[PDB]
Amino acid sequence: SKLAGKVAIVTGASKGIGAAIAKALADEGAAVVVNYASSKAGADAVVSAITEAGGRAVAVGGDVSKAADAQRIVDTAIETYGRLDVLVNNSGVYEFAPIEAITEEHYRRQFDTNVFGVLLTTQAAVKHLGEGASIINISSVVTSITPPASAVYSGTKGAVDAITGVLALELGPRKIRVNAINPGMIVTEGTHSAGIIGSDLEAQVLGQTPLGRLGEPNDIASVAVFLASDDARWMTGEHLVVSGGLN
Amino acid sequence: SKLAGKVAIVTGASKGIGAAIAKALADEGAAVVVNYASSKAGADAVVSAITEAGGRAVAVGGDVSKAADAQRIVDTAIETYGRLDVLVNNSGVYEFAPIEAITEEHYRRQFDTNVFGVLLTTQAAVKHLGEGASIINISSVVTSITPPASAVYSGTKGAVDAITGVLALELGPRKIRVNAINPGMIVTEGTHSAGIIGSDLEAQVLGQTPLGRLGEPNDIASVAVFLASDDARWMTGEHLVVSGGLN
Amino acid sequence: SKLAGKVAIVTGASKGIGAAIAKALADEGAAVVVNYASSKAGADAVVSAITEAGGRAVAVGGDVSKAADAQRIVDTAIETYGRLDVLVNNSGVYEFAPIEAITEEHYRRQFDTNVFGVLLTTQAAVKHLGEGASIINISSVVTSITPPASAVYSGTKGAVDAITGVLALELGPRKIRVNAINPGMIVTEGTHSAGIIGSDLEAQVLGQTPLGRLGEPNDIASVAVFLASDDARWMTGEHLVVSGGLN
Amino acid sequence: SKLAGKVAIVTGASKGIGAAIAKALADEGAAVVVNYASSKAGADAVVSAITEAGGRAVAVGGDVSKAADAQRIVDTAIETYGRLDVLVNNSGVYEFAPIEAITEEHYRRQFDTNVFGVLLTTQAAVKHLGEGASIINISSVVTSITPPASAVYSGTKGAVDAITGVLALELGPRKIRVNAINPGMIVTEGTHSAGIIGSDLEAQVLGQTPLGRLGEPNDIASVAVFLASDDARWMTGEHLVVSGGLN
Ligand SMILES: NC(=O)c1ccc[n+]([C@@H]2O[C@H](COP(=O)([O-])OP(=O)(O)OC[C@H]3O[C@@H](n4cnc5c(N)ncnc54)[C@H](OP(=O)(O)O)[C@@H]3O)[C@@H](O)[C@H]2O)c1
Ligand SMILES: NC(=O)c1ccc[n+]([C@@H]2O[C@H](COP(=O)([O-])OP(=O)(O)OC[C@H]3O[C@@H](n4cnc5c(N)ncnc54)[C@H](OP(=O)(O)O)[C@@H]3O)[C@@H](O)[C@H]2O)c1
Ligand SMILES: NC(=O)c1ccc[n+]([C@@H]2O[C@H](COP(=O)([O-])OP(=O)(O)OC[C@H]3O[C@@H](n4cnc5c(N)ncnc54)[C@H](OP(=O)(O)O)[C@@H]3O)[C@@H](O)[C@H]2O)c1
Ligand SMILES: NC(=O)c1ccc[n+]([C@@H]2O[C@H](COP(=O)([O-])OP(=O)(O)OC[C@H]3O[C@@H](n4cnc5c(N)ncnc54)[C@H](OP(=O)(O)O)[C@@H]3O)[C@@H](O)[C@H]2O)c1
Ligand SMILES: O=C(O)CC[C@H](CO)C(=O)O
Ligand SMILES: O=C(O)CC[C@H](CO)C(=O)O
Ligand SMILES: O=C(O)CC[C@H](CO)C(=O)O
Ligand SMILES: O=C(O)CC[C@H](CO)C(=O)O
Ligand SMILES: [Ca+2]
Ligand SMILES: [Ca+2]
Ligand SMILES: [Ca+2]
Ligand SMILES: [Ca+2]
Ligand code: NA
Ligand code: NA
Ligand code: NA
Repeated sequence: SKLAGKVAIVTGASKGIGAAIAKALADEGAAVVVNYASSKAGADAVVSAITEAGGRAVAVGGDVSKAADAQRIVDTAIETYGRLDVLVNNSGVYEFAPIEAITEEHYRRQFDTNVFGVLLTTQAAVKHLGEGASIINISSVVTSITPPASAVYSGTKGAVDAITGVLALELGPRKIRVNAINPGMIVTEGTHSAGIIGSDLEAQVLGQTPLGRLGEPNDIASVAVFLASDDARWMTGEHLVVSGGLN
Repeated sequence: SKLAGKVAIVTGASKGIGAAIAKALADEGAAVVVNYASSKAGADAVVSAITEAGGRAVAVGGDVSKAADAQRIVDTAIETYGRLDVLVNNSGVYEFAPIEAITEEHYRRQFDTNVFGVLLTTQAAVKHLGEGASIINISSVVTSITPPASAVYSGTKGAVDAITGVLALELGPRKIRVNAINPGMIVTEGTHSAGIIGSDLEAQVLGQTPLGRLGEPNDIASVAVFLASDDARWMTGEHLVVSGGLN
Repeated sequence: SKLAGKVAIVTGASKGIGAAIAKALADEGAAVVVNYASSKAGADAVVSAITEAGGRAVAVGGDVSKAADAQRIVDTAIETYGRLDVLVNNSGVYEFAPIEAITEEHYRRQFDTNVFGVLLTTQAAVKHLGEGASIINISSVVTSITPPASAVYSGTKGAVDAITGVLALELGPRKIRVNAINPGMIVTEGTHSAGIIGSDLEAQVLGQTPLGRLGEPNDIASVAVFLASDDARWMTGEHLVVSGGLN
Repeated sequence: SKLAGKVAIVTGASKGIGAAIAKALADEGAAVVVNYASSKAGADAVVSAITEAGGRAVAVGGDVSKAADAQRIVDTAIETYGRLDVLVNNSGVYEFAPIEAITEEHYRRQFDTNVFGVLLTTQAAVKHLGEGASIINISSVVTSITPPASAVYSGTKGAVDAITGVLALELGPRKIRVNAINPGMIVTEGTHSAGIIGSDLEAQVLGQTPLGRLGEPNDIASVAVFLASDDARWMTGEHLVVSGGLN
C-alpha cells in the first residue's frame, strides 16, 4: 500500500472531492482525519466507509478559518494516530457574483475559508511534518480559465496557487513537498447546491472539455493519492490541472 | 499625445510606482486623480509636479479598503473632470513572514488593501467606464517566483492576477480592457521603509536579474502608459512581467 | 520620435503583420529594412508607403531559412544605414494538418522558416547589437490555445517561445532585450490565402474573444513599436499575447 | 496491477530515463517495446531486467527520425503483442551552443530527433490507439527556465510542449490522453556523455533545487507510470515539471 503507516488530514471531507480523497487515501493505507464544518453526518458516513473497508479514520468538526479549530484538527491527528504525513487543504466554498454585485460578506466568506483557512491549517500542521511529508492544496482550474462573475472565487484560488509555490520553496530545505490540484468542474454536493450543475456555465465547460464529460470526485482523488505518495517524490510547487483537458 | 482628453485614477500615487505612473499618464495628456492614504503632502507634491509640467491633476485622500473611500476616489474623477477612462489599481502593502510567524493582522492588512481594495475601487469605477477604458492592476513578479516567506503577500498578488483575468472576460463585451503589470523589485519609498532595500532578498533578486540592476518607478510607469493607451487596444487579460527579465 | 535615428529589420514585411510593423516603426523614426521572399512588389509598396510618409526604408529579397540570405538581410541594414537597433523576426508560414496527414514537407517547410529562420537571422544580427537593442519574435497565441490539427505550426511557435526566453537570458549581459508577441487571429494576406478567415476555427476563436472581433495587422504593429522602444526597457523574456483576450 | 494486459512503447529505452520508464511500466504489468538506436546491448539488458522480474518485453532498433523506422517500432508492438495502449516519446538528444555557435547540423540533429521523431512515432501509433490510451512526451524543464546557450535544445522542447497540447485537444474525442513530463536535471548516460555532469550548469541547477539533490531516472519513471495509468484518467494536455521544485 502506497501510504501504509501514514496519517493524513483532509479538510472538508464530509462531502464531494474531500470525501473521495479521504476514502482513496485510506484505501492506500493512510489513517485519515475526516474534517467537517456543518455535516457531522457526512463525515461519519465517510469514516464508516473507511473503517468497514478495513481502514482507520476519525471525524473532527472544525471551521478552518478559525485558528483554534485549525489547531484542533491538527491535534486530532497527533492525539489519535501519533504522527502526521499528509495534509490535504480541500475545504472551500464558491459563489459567483459580477463585479457590481460583490458584497463585503461575499468577499470575506470566501477568502477567509479558501485562503486564511489554508494558511491556518498548514501553519498548525507544519510543526509535525518531516522529510517526505506532502501538502496538497485543492485550488481550481478557474485560475487558468477565470470565468466571468467569479472575481472573488477565482481570486481565492489564485492566492492558493501562489501560496503553493511559496511554501514549496520555503519548506524545500525540510523536504516537505507542497503541490496543488486544480480541478475542472466536478459533480459534487456543492456544485448541485450552488446551482452550477444545470447552469449555462456547466454547458459551456462541458462543451469545451476534451475528454467529453464532467468530472467526478474520484477523478481528483486518484491524483491526490499520487501527490501524497512517494511516486511524486520529485514534484513540488506544481499545479496539476485535472479537468479532462480544459485549461 | 497618447491620452489626450482622457481621465485616469491612480490609487496610491503619493509615493513610489503610483507617483511615477500618475506623472507619466499626465505627460501623455491624461488628467489624473492622485490618491493618497496617509500622505497628503506626497500627493500634493505629485499634483504640483503634474501641473508645473502643464498637466491637470487633483489629489484625493482615501483608504481603498473602505467602500466609502473607494467611492469618493471615483467620484473625484467624475466631479472634477466629468469622465473616467483609466483606473490604475496601484495601492498595495507588503510584509514577509514565514508560515510559522504569520499573524492574523499580517494576513488581513495585506488582503484588505491589496485585494479587497482592488475590488472596491474597480466596482465603484465600472459604472463610469465605457468602450476603450483600461483598468491596470499592479500585481507583482512574486506570482512567478513565489519567494520563501511571502505566503501572504504572494497570495494577494496571485489573487490580483486571477481577478485581472476574470474581469478581462467579464468586461470584454463592454470593450473595457483589464491587464496587470507584475513588477520586479523597484526602488521605492516603500521598499526603503520595509527594509527590503539592503536585504538578502534584494541581493538574491539582483543576482538573478538578466538586465543587471534593480528597477526604478519609471520602468513601470512607461508600461502603464502603454497599457492605458490605444497602443494596447488588442491586449486584455495579460500580466506583463516588468522585472528586467526575472521570472 | 521613439525610434529616432534607429535602424530596424522586419523579416517578411511584404504582407500582413510584418508590413504593418515596418510602417509603424518608420512612423516612429526608424529606418526600416523591408524583407520579402516571393513578393518584391509587396516590399516595394511598403517602402513607398514609408517614404511617401517621410520615412526611410529599403527592400531586400531573402529566404530567412537560408544562412546566406539571413546574412544578406542584415548586411543590407549595415551597408545602407550604418547600424542596427531592432530586429523583428516576423517571417513565418502556417499550414494545418491532423496528425495522420502530416508529411515531411509540411513539417520541414514550417520549422525551417519559423524556427531555423529566427535562429539564422538573429545569429547574423546579434553581432551588430548593443545595449538597448530590441529583438522581437512574432510567435502565436497557438502556444496557449494549441488548436487541433496544428501540431507542426504550434510546434514551431512553441520553439519560438522557448528561444525567446533563452536569448533573453543569454543576451541579458549585453542588455539586448528579447521578447515575443503572440498574436491571436489576424486578418492578413496569409490568413485569407490559407482559408483561415471564414473557417470554423475562426468562428470558434471569435466566439471566445472577449473584445469581440478578429484582429488586424495594426493591432500587432503598435505592440511591436512599444517593445522596440525604450518604454519597454525593463521587459525581456516576455511573451505578449495580443489576441483581444483569447488565451 | 495498474497496467495489466496493456502494451507500451518506450522510445530510447536502452539508456537513462527511457530505460527506467520501460522497467517501471513493466513492473505494473505492461508489455514493453524497448526501442534503441545505437545500443542493442542496452536494450537487451533492459528487456532482461523486465523478464527477470516476471514481465514481457522486446527490443527493437530504430531511428525515430526516420519514417520507416518509426513505423517499424509501432509495428513491433502490434506484431508481438497485438495491441498498443501507451506510447512514451522519450528518445531525445541535447547539445548546448550559444547563438553564434549554432550550426546547421547542431540544429537539424536535435529537431529531427526531438520533434520530428515525436511526430513520426505518434503518427504511426495513433492508428492503433483507442479510448484510454496514454501518450507521454518527455519534454524538459528548460521550457520553464530556458537556460542561456540552449536555444536549439530548448526550442525542441518548447515544440514538444506545444505538440502535447495540440494532440490532447485533437485526440480528446477519441479519449486518448496526451501529457508531457518536464524533467529537471537527471543523472543519466547522456548527461555524462554531454558534459553536463560536473559542469557549471550542474552546480547552478543543484543550488536552485528546493529538494536538495539531482534527479534520478526513477524520479521520472514513477510519474510516467502515473500518467500511463487510469489514475491520470482526468488529466490531458498537462506538462508535469519533475525537477525537485525548480521552475
Ligand atoms: N467543480 C468543483 O466541485 C470544484 C472545482 C474546482 C475546485 N473545487 C474546490 O474543491 C474543494 C471542494 O469542493 P467540493 O465541490 O467538493 O465542495 P462541497 O461539495 O461543497 O464540499 C465542501 C466541503 O468543505 C467543507 N467546508 C466548507 N467550509 C468549511 C470551513 N470553513 N471549514 C471546514 N470545512 C469547510 C464542507 O463541510 P460541511 O459540508 O461539513 O459544512 C464540505 O466537507 C474546494 O476547495 C473547491 O473550491 C471544486
Ligand atoms: N519592488 C516594489 O516596489 C514592488 C514590486 C512588485 C509590486 N509592487 C506593488 O506596487 C504597488 C506600489 O508599491 P510601491 O513600492 O510603490 O509602494 P510605496 O512606495 O510603499 O507606495 C505605496 C502607495 O500606496 C498607498 N496606499 C497604501 N495603502 C493604501 C490604502 N489602504 N489606500 C490607499 N492608498 C494606499 C500609499 O499611500 P500613502 O503613502 O499616502 O499612505 C502610497 O501612495 C503595490 O501594489 C506593490 O504591491 C511593488
Ligand atoms: N492570424 C495570423 O495572421 C497570425 C497569428 C499568429 C501568429 N502569426 C505569425 O505572424 C507572422 C506573419 O503572419 P502573417 O499572417 O502576416 O503572414 P502573411 O500575410 O502570409 O505574410 C507572411 C510574410 O512572411 C514572408 N515570408 C514567408 N516565408 C519567408 C521566408 N522563408 N523568408 C522570408 N520571408 C518569408 C512573406 O514573404 P513573401 O510574401 O514576399 O513571400 C510575407 O512577407 C508569422 O510568423 C505568423 O506565424 C500570424
Ligand atoms: N537531465 C536529463 O537527463 C534530462 C532532463 C530533461 C529532459 N530530458 C529528456 O529526457 C529524454 C531522455 O534523456 P536521457 O538523459 O535519458 O538520455 P540518454 O541517457 O542519452 O538516452 C537517450 C536514449 O534515446 C535514444 N535515442 C537517441 N536518439 C534516438 C533516435 N534518433 N531514435 C531512437 N532512439 C534514440 C538512445 O538510444 P541509443 O543509446 O541506443 O542510441 C537512448 O536510449 C530526452 O528526450 C531528453 O531530452 C533529459
Ligand atoms: O468553472 C469551472 O470549470 C469549475 C467551477 C467550480 C465551481 O465554481 C470551481 O472552480 O470550484
Ligand atoms: O521579489 C521581488 O523581486 C519584489 C519584491 C517586492 C517587495 O516585497 C514586491 O513584490 O512587492
Ligand atoms: O488560431 C488562432 O488563434 C490563430 C491562427 C493563426 C493562423 O494559423 C496563427 O496562429 O498564425
Ligand atoms: O537544465 C536542466 O535542469 C536540465 C538539462 C538537461 C540536459 O541538457 C535537459 O533539459 O535535457
Ligand atoms: Ca486563461
Ligand atoms: Ca515559478
Ligand atoms: Ca491551453
Ligand atoms: Ca522562466
Ligand atoms: Na500591534
Ligand atoms: Na504574457
Ligand atoms: Na504543470
